[PDB]
Amino acid sequence: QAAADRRTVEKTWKLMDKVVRLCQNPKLQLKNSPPYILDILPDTYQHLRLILSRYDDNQKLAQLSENEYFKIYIDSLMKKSKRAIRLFKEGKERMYEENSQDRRNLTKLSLIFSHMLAEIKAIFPNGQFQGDNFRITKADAAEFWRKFFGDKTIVPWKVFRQCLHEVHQISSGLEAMALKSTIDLTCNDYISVFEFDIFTRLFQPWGSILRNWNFLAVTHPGYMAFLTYDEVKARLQKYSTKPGSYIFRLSCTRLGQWAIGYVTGDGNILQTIPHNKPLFQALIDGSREGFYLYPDGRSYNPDL
Ligand SMILES: COc1ccc2c(c1CC(=O)O)Oc1c(ccc(OC)c1CC(=O)N1[C@H](c3cc([N+](=O)[O-])cc(OC)c3OCC(=O)O)N(C)C(=O)[C@@H]1C)C2(C)C
Ligand SMILES: [Ca+2]
Ligand SMILES: [Mg+2]
Repeated sequence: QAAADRRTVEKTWKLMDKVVRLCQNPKLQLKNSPPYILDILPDTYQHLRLILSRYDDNQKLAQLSENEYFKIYIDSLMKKSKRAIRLFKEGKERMYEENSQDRRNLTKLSLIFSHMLAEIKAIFPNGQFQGDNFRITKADAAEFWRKFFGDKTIVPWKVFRQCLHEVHQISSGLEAMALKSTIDLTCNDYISVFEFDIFTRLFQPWGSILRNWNFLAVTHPGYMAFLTYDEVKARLQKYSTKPGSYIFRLSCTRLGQWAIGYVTGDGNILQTIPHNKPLFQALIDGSREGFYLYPDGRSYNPDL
């Protein structure tokens, strides 16, 4: 990666501006709903400008431009922006078909940008690098990170996987790639300490984390990945005559937290945020109470 000096950061700004203009095409009919690329990219520009304002002399800019996380961040922001641009150039009119694979790929990129914004705000809070001081929520997960990586803010996927393998083995390439897509929110082949904190919060406890991840995010019909509150209500409408139908999902606005949606006996659709217990225990309890019976409306309800 190149040094993340001012010129390189400004080059990234110009690419992000082109993505914004591409996404303002009136034929796109883009809905103001998270992740909303037309808010995320300006917000990213604003936070990057804040960072530069905190590193406002030659020696400070030197430190910033050679910070390993920041160099990787800017390189990855530039690559995803070029990808977005290329998507429009190759998609042509297919970009305006709402359910085309091209538009689906735009939605994927909008999610990636949303995650990248959350990451940079977590690592440079108020524009100052704090990655070496980042506090991992789960103490046992924190001990793994510190043992193998110390105060590092970011690690290549290959290195991360090799260390994780020492604690939880992974033999399947399919499993490894699925795990990478869960952990590596920014899809840049690096695991940040922020991405590690989100993963270990969601799939706690740490001692069984691969089992928990498999049970919830791999082999569970109820798992819907990232959805908005409105999208949960809309998807569960078709199950409104099957009380006990339920799904669980992630919020791109509040990373690291699960939400559940279910159909009541009356046919109403309710949503709830489980607290102070791992999701799989909240599903166990909700099933034994008769609320969570049919994940995605299906008749097979996994048991843990
Ligand atoms: C993984 O997801 C999480 C995780 C944590 C939170 C979440 C969400 C929802 C999201 O991110 O999707 O959300 C908020 C939170 C803190 C503040 C906050 O905003 C200022 C919210 C947003 C909120 O409460 N919503 C309520 C809403 C949403 C849900 N539900 O998604 O499960 C349940 C609700 O109550 C049971 C609820 O409140 C409406 C009501 O009670 O009638 N309704 C309608 C809305 O339209 C929004 C979405 C916390 C608590 C930190
Ligand atoms: Ca990443
Ligand atoms: Mg803003």
